[PDB]
Amino acid sequence: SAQQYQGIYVWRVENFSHHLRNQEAGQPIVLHSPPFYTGRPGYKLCLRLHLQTPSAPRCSNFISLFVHTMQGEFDSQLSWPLQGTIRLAVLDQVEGQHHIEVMETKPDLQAFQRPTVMRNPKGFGYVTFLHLQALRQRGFVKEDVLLVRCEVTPR
Amino acid sequence: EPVETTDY
Repeated sequence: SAQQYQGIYVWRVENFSHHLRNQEAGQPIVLHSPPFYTGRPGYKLCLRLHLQTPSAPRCSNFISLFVHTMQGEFDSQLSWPLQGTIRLAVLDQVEGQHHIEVMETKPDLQAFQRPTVMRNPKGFGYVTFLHLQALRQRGFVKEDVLLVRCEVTPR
Repeated sequence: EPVETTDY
């Protein structure tokens, strides 16, 4: 039902410059978000964000962003696998020119099953979600905060 | 892209 997808999560990544300075020094960055529910009842999800190093083959200096399913309170009353459309965004806090990727679920992927551990090791998303030079040029980071949004809509 | 990746 529609109420199972009514949630929208905005991940506030504070002190972004700290991660950036470490990334510039050649440190991979990986961040794990708080959990959120697509609805009540609904699916429990979390996000994983990477800053790839300046020398990573094929994806140097990118933000990578992946969605992971989790074991949630409502799981017994949900259909599985999770099916729908997932919208991932980095938000423009002033001009509304968000960077948005839209992706449909795939029912045959482990990432959309209910995991047998608390957090699914398999996630789904973009290795090359947003390049750090594009993030800088657009000025998405305001007061050292990056906003990452995740919305799920039904089929 | 998008793709499934593994993060233990």
